[PDB]
Amino acid sequence: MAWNNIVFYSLGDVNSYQGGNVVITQRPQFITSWRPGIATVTWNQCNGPEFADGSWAYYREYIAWVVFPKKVMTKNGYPLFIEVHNKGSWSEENTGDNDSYFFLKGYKWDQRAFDTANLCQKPGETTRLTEKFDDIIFKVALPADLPLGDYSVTIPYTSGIQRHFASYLGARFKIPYNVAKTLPRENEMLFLFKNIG
Ligand SMILES: COc1ccc(O[C@@H]2O[C@H](CO)[C@H](O[C@H]3O[C@H](CO)[C@H](O)[C@H](O)[C@H]3O)[C@H](O)[C@H]2O)cc1
Repeated sequence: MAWNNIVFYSLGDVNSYQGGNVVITQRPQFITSWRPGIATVTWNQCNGPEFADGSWAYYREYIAWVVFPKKVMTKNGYPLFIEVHNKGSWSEENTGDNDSYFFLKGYKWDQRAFDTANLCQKPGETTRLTEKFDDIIFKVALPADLPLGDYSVTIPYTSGIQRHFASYLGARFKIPYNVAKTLPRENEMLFLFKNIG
């Protein structure tokens, strides 16, 4: 019987961007950099073997994801609008979604392999991801009615790699956008600024 195992390895690190003194007519800008490191399984869908013992062939399809909010609320209830300025080589998909950007990079497909492998790691299991992907540059638009004062806004987002192992050549699977949208947002960028006059 044909099988497909798909596992999402999630990266999770914290960083900050200090925007300094800002006026509502200006657009602060920050860069989201892909940070190789320890990833945690946060989702899977499997109906195949859990381990490949090196004696039989399977096929690999890997797709990196970044799911980033289009709007983030301040603690006092004002929207900050996140706008993509430079997506690099990323594929920007499902553009009609009102709440989140979906950036994908499918970099391996239809690759036959016999290497021993953990084909269906469980949520909570970890592994090192050494792959590097392109930066994404964002700009922020502040609402003109934003009250003056100090702002600290946590911008949570998801980044990670979907690994799909299959028993057959030509296998394709993309995590549904409605599932990707709700994957845990384990990365955080803390955006600090002061709205002045
Ligand atoms: C055998 O003929 C092929 C024609 C075109 C192909 O396209 C490649 O498919 C890959 C499948 O994993 C991968 O596409 C995935 O990722 C894209 C984002 O980078 C996008 O989301 C696609 O919808 C997704 O399927 C490569 O990027 C394509 O160039 C493969 C074989």
